[PDB]
Amino acid sequence: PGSARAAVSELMQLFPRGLFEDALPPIVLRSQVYSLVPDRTVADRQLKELQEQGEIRIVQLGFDLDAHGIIFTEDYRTRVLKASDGRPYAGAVQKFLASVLPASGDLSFQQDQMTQTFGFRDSEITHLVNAGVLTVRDAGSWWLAVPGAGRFIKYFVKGRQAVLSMVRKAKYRELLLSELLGRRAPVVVRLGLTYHVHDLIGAQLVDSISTTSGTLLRLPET
Repeated sequence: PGSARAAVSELMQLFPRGLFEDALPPIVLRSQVYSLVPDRTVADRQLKELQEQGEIRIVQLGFDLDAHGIIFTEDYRTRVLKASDGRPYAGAVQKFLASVLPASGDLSFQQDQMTQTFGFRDSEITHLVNAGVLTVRDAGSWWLAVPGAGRFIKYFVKGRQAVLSMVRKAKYRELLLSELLGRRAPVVVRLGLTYHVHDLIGAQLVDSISTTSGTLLRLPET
C-alpha cells in the first residue's frame, strides 16, 4: 500500500550525495528496506512491482546478508551519461542506456545477447567495462554495475563494521537506538549512523528488540 516505495524514499534521503561529489546515483540496499518493511515477502513483492513498472533498477553489489542495491533508473541514466561526457566510451554508454537498459529489469546480460541481439561489438563491451557500467559475472555474462561503486563499497563495509562495534562495545552487547543515533559517528562511518542502522536491522546483524525504553539493538549471540 505504497510501503516499499515509501521506504525507498525515506532511505534515499539519507544518502549523502556530496560524499561522492554527486557522481553516484543515490543507492539504498534491499536489507535496509526490510528494516522499514519487516515482512520480507511484501517488501520483495512491492520492489518487484517497482522493477516491472520501470522505476528502479536492482544491482548486484555483494555484501554479506545485503547483496542487492536499489537505484532510481533516471538517477542511474542521467549520471552515467554525466560520468561519460567527453570520454572515449561515451558512444558505447549512450547505446547501452538507450537500447539495453530499457529492454528488461535483469541484474546481468549475456554475452551472446549483447553481441547478437543488441549488436554490440567486443570493443564496445570493453568500453562499457572501462566505464564501470559492466563487470564480469561468469564465463558468458556481465553484471550491471554503477561507475564509482568501488568507493561506496569500501566506505559501506568499514561503516557497517564500525557501527556494529558500537553495539559490541556496549554493556551486554546491546545499545538503545536513541543512544546510538545520538553518538558522535566514528570517523570511518561516512554514510551516516541511521543509514547503517537500517542495514544492520534488515540484515539481522543486530536484533531490533521492542522494550518499554524503545528500540534496543542487540548483538544476536544466542
